[PDB]
Amino acid sequence: DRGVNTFSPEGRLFQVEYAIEAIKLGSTAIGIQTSEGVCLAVEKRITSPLMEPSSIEKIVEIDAHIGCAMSGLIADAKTLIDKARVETQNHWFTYNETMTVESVTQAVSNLALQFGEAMSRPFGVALLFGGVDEKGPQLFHMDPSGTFVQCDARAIGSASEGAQSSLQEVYHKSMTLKEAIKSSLIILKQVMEEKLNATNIELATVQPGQNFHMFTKEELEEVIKDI
Amino acid sequence: RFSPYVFNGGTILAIAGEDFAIVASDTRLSEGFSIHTRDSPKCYKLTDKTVIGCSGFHGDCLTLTKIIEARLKMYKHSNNKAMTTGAIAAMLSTILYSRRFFPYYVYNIIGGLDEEGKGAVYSFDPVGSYQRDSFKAGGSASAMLQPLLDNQVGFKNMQPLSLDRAMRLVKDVFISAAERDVYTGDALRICIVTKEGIREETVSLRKD
Amino acid sequence: SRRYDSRTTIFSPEGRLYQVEYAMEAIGHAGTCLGILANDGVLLAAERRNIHKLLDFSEKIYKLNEDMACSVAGITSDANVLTNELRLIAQRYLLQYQEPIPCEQLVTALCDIKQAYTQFGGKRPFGVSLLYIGWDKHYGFQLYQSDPSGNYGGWKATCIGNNSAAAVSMLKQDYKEGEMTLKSALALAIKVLNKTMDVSKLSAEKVEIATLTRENGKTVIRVLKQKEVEQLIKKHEEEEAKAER
Amino acid sequence: NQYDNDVTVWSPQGRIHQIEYAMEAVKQGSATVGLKSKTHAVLVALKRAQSELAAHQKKILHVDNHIGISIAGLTADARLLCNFMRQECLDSRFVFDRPLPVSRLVSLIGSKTQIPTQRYGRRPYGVGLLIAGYDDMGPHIFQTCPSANYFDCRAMSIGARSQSARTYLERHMSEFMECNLNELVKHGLRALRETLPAEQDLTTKNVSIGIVGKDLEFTIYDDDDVSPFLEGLE
Amino acid sequence: GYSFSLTTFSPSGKLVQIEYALAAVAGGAPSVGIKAANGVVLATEKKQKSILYDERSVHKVEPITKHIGLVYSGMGPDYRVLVHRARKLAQQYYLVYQEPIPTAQLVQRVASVMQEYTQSGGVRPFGVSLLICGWNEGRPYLFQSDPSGAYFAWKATAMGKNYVNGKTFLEKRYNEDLELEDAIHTAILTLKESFEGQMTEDNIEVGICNEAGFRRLTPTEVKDYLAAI
Amino acid sequence: TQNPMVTGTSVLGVKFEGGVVIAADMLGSYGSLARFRNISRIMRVNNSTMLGASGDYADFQYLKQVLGQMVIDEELLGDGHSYSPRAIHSWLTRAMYSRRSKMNPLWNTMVIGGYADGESFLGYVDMLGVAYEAPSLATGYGAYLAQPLLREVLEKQPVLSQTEARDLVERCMRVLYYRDARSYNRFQTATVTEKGVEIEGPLSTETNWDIAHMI
Amino acid sequence: SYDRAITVFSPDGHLFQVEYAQEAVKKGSTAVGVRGRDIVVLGVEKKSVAKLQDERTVRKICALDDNVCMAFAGLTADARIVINRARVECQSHRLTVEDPVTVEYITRYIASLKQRYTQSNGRRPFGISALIVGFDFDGTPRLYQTDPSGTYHAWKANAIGRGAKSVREFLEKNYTDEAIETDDLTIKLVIKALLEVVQSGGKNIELAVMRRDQSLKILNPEEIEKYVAEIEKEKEE
Amino acid sequence: GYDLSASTFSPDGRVFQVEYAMKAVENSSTAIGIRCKDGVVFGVEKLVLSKLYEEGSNKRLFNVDRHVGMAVAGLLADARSLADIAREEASNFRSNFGYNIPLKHLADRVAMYVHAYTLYSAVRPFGCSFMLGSYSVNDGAQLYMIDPSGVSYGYWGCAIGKARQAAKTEIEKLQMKEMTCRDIVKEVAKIIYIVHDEVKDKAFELELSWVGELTNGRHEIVPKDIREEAEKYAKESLK
Amino acid sequence: TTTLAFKFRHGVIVAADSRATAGAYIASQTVKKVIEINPYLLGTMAGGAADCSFWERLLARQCRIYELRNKERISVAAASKLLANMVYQYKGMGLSMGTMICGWDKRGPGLYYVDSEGNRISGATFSVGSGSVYAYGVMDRGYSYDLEVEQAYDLARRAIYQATYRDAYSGGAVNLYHVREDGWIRVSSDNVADLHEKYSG
Repeated sequence: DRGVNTFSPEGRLFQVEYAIEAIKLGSTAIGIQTSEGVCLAVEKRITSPLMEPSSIEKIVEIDAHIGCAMSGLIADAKTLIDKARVETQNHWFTYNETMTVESVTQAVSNLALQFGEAMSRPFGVALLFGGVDEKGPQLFHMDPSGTFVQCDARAIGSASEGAQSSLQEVYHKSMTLKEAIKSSLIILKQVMEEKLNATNIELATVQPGQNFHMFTKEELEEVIKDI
Repeated sequence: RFSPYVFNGGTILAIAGEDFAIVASDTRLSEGFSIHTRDSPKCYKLTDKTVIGCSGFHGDCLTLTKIIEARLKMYKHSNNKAMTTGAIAAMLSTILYSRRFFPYYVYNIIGGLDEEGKGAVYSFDPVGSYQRDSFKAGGSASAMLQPLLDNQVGFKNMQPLSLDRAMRLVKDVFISAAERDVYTGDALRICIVTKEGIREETVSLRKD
Repeated sequence: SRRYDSRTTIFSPEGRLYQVEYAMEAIGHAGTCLGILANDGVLLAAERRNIHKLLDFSEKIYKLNEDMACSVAGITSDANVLTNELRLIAQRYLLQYQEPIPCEQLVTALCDIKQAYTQFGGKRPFGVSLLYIGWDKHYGFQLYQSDPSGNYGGWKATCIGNNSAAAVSMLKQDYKEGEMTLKSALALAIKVLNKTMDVSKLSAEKVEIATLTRENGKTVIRVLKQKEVEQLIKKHEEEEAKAER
Repeated sequence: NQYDNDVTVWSPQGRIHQIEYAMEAVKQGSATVGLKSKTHAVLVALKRAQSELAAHQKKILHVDNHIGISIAGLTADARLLCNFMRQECLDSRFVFDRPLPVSRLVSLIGSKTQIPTQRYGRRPYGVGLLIAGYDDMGPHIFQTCPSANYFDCRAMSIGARSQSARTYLERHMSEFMECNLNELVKHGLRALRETLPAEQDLTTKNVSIGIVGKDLEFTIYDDDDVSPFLEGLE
Repeated sequence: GYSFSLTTFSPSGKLVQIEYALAAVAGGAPSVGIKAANGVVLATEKKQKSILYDERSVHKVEPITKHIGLVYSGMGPDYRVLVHRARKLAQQYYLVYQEPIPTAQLVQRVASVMQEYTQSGGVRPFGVSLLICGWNEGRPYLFQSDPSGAYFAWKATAMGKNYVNGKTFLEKRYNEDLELEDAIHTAILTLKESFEGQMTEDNIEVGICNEAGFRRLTPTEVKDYLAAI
Repeated sequence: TQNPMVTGTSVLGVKFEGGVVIAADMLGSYGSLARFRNISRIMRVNNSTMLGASGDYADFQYLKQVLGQMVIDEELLGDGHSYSPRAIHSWLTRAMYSRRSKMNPLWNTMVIGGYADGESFLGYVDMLGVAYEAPSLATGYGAYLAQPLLREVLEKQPVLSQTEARDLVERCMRVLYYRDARSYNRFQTATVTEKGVEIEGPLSTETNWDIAHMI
Repeated sequence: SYDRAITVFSPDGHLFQVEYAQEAVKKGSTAVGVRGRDIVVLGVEKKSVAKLQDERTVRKICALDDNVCMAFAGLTADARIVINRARVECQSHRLTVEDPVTVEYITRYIASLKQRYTQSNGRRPFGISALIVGFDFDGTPRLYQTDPSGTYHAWKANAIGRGAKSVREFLEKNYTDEAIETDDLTIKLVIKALLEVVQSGGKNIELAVMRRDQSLKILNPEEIEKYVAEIEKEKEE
Repeated sequence: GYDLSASTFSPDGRVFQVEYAMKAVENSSTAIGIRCKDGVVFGVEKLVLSKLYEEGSNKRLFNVDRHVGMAVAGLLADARSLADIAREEASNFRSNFGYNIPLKHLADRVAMYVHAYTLYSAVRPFGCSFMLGSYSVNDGAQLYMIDPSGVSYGYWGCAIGKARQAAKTEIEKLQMKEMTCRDIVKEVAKIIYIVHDEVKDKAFELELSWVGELTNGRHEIVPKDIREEAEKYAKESLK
Repeated sequence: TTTLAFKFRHGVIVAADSRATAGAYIASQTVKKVIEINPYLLGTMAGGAADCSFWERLLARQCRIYELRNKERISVAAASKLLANMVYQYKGMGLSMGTMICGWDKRGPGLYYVDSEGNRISGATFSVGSGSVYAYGVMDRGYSYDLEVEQAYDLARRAIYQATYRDAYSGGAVNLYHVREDGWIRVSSDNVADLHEKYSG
């Protein structure tokens, strides 16, 4: 038996490795960034027809211009989402302006390694932040180890490898938001086990000049009609 | 008993133009009926497009101006940008209210350029309440300087500002106020903030 | 130090909490205690495990209030702590509301303390099980039982301690619901105790009986004298000798 | 076997294994080079990307107008230490109203870092730092280890496969004190290039530069702004 | 300090550290307590390892108040801590009620203190067992307290080495009509059984409790009693 | 410190071509009693800094202790850095202000003199945290009696020499002795120059009582 | 205080204490909940019934408020704590907002409380699972289910406890639109779902019903016997 | 497993963690200190592990107080912690009792602080040894040595490190009770040069300091020219 | 200072002056005394300006957090209750503020009055400030629940003008706001020196 804060012989913390292992059991989320906006698409795992699909929410609104998609252990993401919302409101209260996506990501990521023997173990949830600020549309990725990066197209979850492989050929810098939505839906259809039917998926976009928006049913069938 | 405050005099003025701002003050430091110095300006450069002026109790002025600069550096390191004039005003309001039950005995004015390149002037009270104006005077001789600005800039009771006209108006109002206010006037310091940065100037007043 | 920590408050691979089963196994060795509810009162009967000849209110029956009494089984040193806590809870309720506490509220308030020890803290649980009797204006005569884990439930006739299962079976056979009086309840208690003890015949020195009854608008808690238990034993012996014929 | 799980256990040979594992954590980071002349101090960093669709991680940070650092190891620990350094510099400037000397900051860093390596249930900081600064005594290059020990260098390289850069620097130490800014930058770039595999080359995407000097605040050059320094190389 | 309990339940429901503490107690020096109609007598054996030891430097029989006395079997260092706490508790009771503490109340408080060390973090149970004597309401008392925290009221008891034979002796000889002098004779006779060597006034200790209070017999009186026997 | 108790009178300071000079008398008065007559109110901080304080004497001794220990500690490192006069001025301002806000002030007024890197420093710190700099300084009643004399000279001739500054100091001390009730005839001078800090005293002033005969 | 980390990650990224809490829940008595059109129904099977016990003291359907109630499965002592926390939260909400709670609000509070015990020092997870039913101010019936790990979902019909998989299989088939058109049909559906597991007929069933503006009502054994007899008469077809 | 915590006795009465800490000091480069008729002289050989480090890096001679000097061996971080502890003790004494702390008092206080770490399982013992030297006009010259166990002693000449025994053998021949600091400065450099092993430890640097009446009671680094004179004398003696 | 607010069939109407003084000296005449908490709530300031501004900013941030968490907008009664609970814990220290809170929600229009002493009362017609007693007269004589939109605008303007005519610390310009079901709008900002010729003739 060993403590929570022991290094491995090749210089890695065991608990972070185990949490990263736990990440790979969640549903697949895919985010794409274009000069017209950012799009987030996530899978739903309906285990029974007696469940209500609308009670599963995996894309939340951090703020009117920032949205988040999560995977891994879902119950742990609530604390991070609450902290992010509180920090954005505090920033607005003090400075009378909107926080940027990078600052929100830093504020959330500073909580990752604050555990010991207060938290007793790492979080084991992976997040994608999509936002629009003075620099334009931006997509950020943050993982349980406390490291965050900026991306052009990212896929997290159990089928991340094949999804990233497909995104490598699909993506180009001149994509339109509509093409991005189509490509993300095609990749999601490829990686899922069930059939994509406008009920077991969730999709959202953030565009300049308008707030965070969640696609309803009718738009979902309209877009899926082409696929 | 012990009194934690004294009054050290001083007058500050700000005028916002089409594409500039001007902040002016006097350089006399006094206490009671004595004169401490004749070379103590009251304008502090915050950023290459933002100036602040403080008057009142001197110790509070010094500590407040150090706190503001520390907070600006903290913000720049955390956010990778230089703070904006509106953000500076909104932060100063919270800083001032933090001491609600032992207030700062300071009068503050902020001048600079906004994000579209136009002049901005914000005025504060010792507790935190702030307001955006077009011109504002504070300190010992505010009551003497304000009606002149209302008459000449606002065109009150009568049947755009150039930079030169604003300069002449500022010099004239301080020359007139040096005649009648006890606490005001050894030299005049003027700071002009424009597209090219911040420029400074000095003028001589009465000495008695 | 992680080396010497014994990890009391953790789950087991089957979903069990081993310290609680070990405490319950400890309780199953203490003296037998029995409780019976009647129409006009309620009674507790306990086995005296102190039988040395050189030994000098009651040994295992405690008074918590004006209206309640309890008896314990298990480890006495923890029973003292729990009894001292029950008295303080009752006094706090009376101070706040200027009325006596109901029975179920008292039982719940103690069981919360018992459960808190089993869920966190790193310490061991209490190894005692209690029987409570009392009177209440909302519900009348009542009888409750508690466990080391914090579980309680009301009953009409129950037994805890050594040989509990045989006593429970005998109670199921012989208890008549809605037709019991104190006089018949005492005889039933004597019969069950005689059939449970590991002695050829019962003796007045090995048992203590307490009765709670309500006379003249006041509750009376009375510990029976030895010369009454002797008469009860003689009556039971005569009835048993004339039972088969 | 049983001497390697805690930071408060001595091995029979008089060693602490958790400190050695924290050392091993630093050796897996990307390379970083630091060197100085009579007038300037320079940090050169090589950045890494997880994939072609991900941006390269930052490795040069602002600590104060005359102090900058470069990182190798765990990122979150680096952020924690950087915030501690920024707070110390702000406190010094508030109380005494003058820049904090670099050596007095390094002493504070070591004092802070030594405490975890002595108490039960705590871990060493698994990050290594290169610190470039300038004060009244000229340029300074400092190097920090997870074991709370620090060194004052003429030139130094840390990270994975950093022995080649160290050999190059040891060969070319003599010219550094006389070189100007441009040649010092090119020397650092050559030393950093000595660590790359033979099939990979330097580019504006994966190279970051940080410079501090006598009349120059700490500046960072990234992306297209490093093009003038790469021009004329080789 | 360790915040976890060092005493835990065994798979058969036993608390084993308590059994080990009683194992420690059963290897201590003998003690005898006898309650008579006029008072209580406590006796203990005080053999010492050498002649260089000062026989009068430390005592086993100690007064708690003017009317309560203690003896022990087990470890001396723990006995000292318990004696200190008992004295402090008696003084607190006197400060509150302006009345000497009854024997049963003191035994209850001391037993509570001894039980606190069985369910607390990072400590071991006391390795001593105590005999308490007192006089209240015109009658005497005699109590015993165990390392677990359970106390009993006795008439005659023996403890320490070979205490089963001592209990048999007391059972066959004790009578409720004894005076205090017959009680002292019986106590010294019980200590005589299973004694090593020749006993004098310097290697036994006796204390008595009656209407006047608690007092420890001087060696001259012990010499007189030994000569009488 | 709600009450001052034993107090000092006034400190004088003036800057010249290559350094600074400070002067103060040698008396500690308890009310109106003139109780201790050989006390020193001038300190040498380090090889380029000197300090002179008026007001409560217990507080001055306490600040002597704190400042001396701080200088010794910072000197032990041996790294080649030392505190300048401005660092001492700023630290004193912070300490005084921080103690003002707790409603427990230090009853003092201090004059810091120094000479470093070819530039001379003369600074003034007050009880409430009011701090500033000037070519000449005087605290207490010297603010009314001696300050006009120093400023009259400094307006005509902005830059003095060492002997002129010295003579100006004795003239101001003589006027203060004539017209101040809590003064004394023995004073002490400290001079900071490129060589270091040099303390000279006790000195005395020659007086004139001719007017007593026209009464 | 005791600050040991009780629950931690394992290789392959599992939390073993939470899994063992799941195992503890899977040994309780079965609880079934059905959401109708104007009625919500809860049903529990009594694991052991004795003639010497009072039923009022061992009820497993509690009332959190005038419009929200819940049933649980697992360790009883833990539920007795969670229920008394939720009651205080409901009263605090009604005080501060001047409005009765929503079913989602209270289930969210309970889920957050249960998740906060799997990431703290010196604590073990709650070994209970919950079904929460109610009506909102607009008249919409609500059914929610809460997990010892801290996750909650909305359902049309559900079952927890031992043998929950078989009851879920039954409900997947027998839950239709026509089977919930009236209160009697919904109650019969709940009873039939419970009958797949319970022994000795309706003697081991506790049933509770809530409507749009009425409080919780416990059905007496005679009504249960009447319904069971009707269900058995329907077998004659 | 009797050697895993500092609060366990071995079945034969030993505390193994303190011995394992001593083994850390035993693998360090030697430092010696000699007390003479009118002062104390410290001398250290500092190993250079690369040519990139500047001269004067990783100094092992500290100034604890105006009249006190310190020389360490072992882990350098622990030594730099103990130096700060000693600085605080001396500062507190001066600000409380009004005069410089005597060396025998500072040594005892630091020794008790060090010993406080060898009793509990929640902390580990220090892995450093050190020497404290002082000179007072009233108390003469004084030299003290402190141990990871916490034991403090007074010496006439001492050596700590890997080459301790050979250095002590060389020091015992000096007859240092009748000669001044100037001779001792050469003799310490000589002893350091002969106890060094250049075929395994390739390169090293000599660091010297003294406290005495020639410094008027201040602890100082040896002036340069004297250092090169001593180095030349030692090298020509070694030849 | 004088601010008034009344509730009628088509919603809520809020009116305020603009002068702020410090003693007998008029600091400014361009103060904005109707604080815009949200696109769906309105508040006023009377007494201390700093206290009103600070505590209503705190209220705005709490309302936004509530809306984010619960996916529904806060109501007027709940917002007033929050504001009342945040100022009761500084009771006796020296705060001075009195505010109307105006909105529209599921129960129709809403108008609450909260002040620092502790009062929190719902109503159909309120006026606060120094010159409120001058506005009660005109407003009471003219108010009815079946007013038209233009008639309500006219009533509010006339009440504020009559208040500033006889009060010395009240003056400047009249700022008017209308709270409807789909948010609030800004109606007008009329100078008193022009209302004088409009009304007198």
